[PDB]
Amino acid sequence: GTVWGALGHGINLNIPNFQMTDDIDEVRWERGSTLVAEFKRKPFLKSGAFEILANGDLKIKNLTRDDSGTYNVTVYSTNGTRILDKALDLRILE
Amino acid sequence: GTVWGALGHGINLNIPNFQMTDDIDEVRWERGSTLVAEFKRKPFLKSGAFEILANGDLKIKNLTRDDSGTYNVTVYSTNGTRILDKALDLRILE
Repeated sequence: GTVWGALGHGINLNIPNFQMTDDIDEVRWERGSTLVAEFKRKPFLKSGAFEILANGDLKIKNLTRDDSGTYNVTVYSTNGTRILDKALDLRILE
Repeated sequence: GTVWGALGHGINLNIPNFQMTDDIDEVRWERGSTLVAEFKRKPFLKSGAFEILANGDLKIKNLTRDDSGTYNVTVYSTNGTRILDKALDLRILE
């Protein structure tokens, strides 16, 4: 579809034939290679072997030798400021 | 510094000296170049000239010539299933 805007004015690009519900995890808007806006309710998780807790802690379900190594955590405040950055060396008893 | 895990057991990597408050936008866990987990409350927005509405529509606040072109929208359901993928051709009258 084609949408018309005009200089100096604002505009809302409406998602064609769609209704927002709770069964929606993400809405992504891109313009070519540019990511313009993105909404994502559930956290990103590499796999089910992991889960991020309420407090922000990382839970690893079943440890294997592959899980050892250095993990980096970064925390950003509501305004985007990087308030924390720590490296956590996870070693595994075998 | 280092946390110890045991083969076959699970573990919570605790963020060093930190308590979760409402002033936290993002918590990111990485392992090398791998993104392990990520939580982000606020949407991603290229700039203040944009905002994503509740329904998922894209609001471009002030239209300029450089805002015209094709915008691709992609919506995913809760289980990551791509439920929609449209493209709007935004043309701007000068």
